[PDB]
Amino acid sequence: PMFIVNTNVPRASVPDGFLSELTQQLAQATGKPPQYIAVHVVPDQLMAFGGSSEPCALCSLHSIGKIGGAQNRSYSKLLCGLLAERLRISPDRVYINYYDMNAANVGWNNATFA
Amino acid sequence: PMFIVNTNVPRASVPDGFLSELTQQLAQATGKPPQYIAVHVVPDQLMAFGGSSEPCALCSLHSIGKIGGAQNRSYSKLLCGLLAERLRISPDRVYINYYDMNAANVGWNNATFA
Amino acid sequence: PMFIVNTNVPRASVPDGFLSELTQQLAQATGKPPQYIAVHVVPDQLMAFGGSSEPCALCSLHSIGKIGGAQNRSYSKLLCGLLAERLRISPDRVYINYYDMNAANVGWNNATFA
Repeated sequence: PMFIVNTNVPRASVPDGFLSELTQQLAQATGKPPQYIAVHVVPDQLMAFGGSSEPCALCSLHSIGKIGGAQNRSYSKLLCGLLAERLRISPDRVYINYYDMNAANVGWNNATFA
Repeated sequence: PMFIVNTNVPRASVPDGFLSELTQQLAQATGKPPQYIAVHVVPDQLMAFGGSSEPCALCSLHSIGKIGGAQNRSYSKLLCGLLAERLRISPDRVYINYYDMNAANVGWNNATFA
Repeated sequence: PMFIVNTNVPRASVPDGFLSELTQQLAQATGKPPQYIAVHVVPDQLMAFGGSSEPCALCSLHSIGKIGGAQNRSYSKLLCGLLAERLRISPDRVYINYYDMNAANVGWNNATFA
């Protein structure tokens, strides 16, 4: 799985250890080993949500499976929780796009996951 | 809706007010309330289009519905027009990927839109 | 086609000529003329792969057709090979998400590719 968060919160406001926390929590949530979890945090962005530049985040979770209505509700609670606690972003200023990737549409280690 | 633009145009070349202009015009074009429109502009990027590093942009528009051939044509005219007028990017140097998101695949405010 | 690499490798480690090399090789791999290939490299990112921050990359390749299991295996060999040779990223620390875009879902030059 791969999780990306783009935010206007400044770099100094991202706590040390945040990448590791995301990795651990996403390994637990998705059920996948942490070795297969990739995380990417992009602070200091020029962005707005609802016309406002108060803190916000635009995120993506890509996984081969482990994506669906109920799972995505749980992921949203988890990840909005983390973003609120760690980055002080209101959950109602977070969008998370979920992508259920076909194995053959993910490249890794010179080939695909098919 | 979520609109992201990545460009090699420099930050100083992005006019004041641009994120609000985008928000307003996207709310109108998609029919969605402005409170649901997110916009993100990423200048000073290392990119090329057709092998050239003249001004260009790589963009995405995600929406829960309001995506299709005629709508996307309309969006492209709008957005290429704004990138040309405001960022001086030629329309033939812009790619915009459109995504029709299922409501269950968009997280927001601790849950999804499903 | 549009290729985007996000990596923690520092900008100074991206060799001169890299965007052109990507453009040339992708034109060739996809069979599409280089005038239609866009490339984007984002260095200096805050990311982790498998819980660690050695060099890694998170990438995407979007194309109107030319996407499928065999083709994507070919692309992954090519692109991991370039990322290893030029950026010294291990192929096992690269993910590439592949997207087969419908022509009507790609904006360009004030309209779509439909």
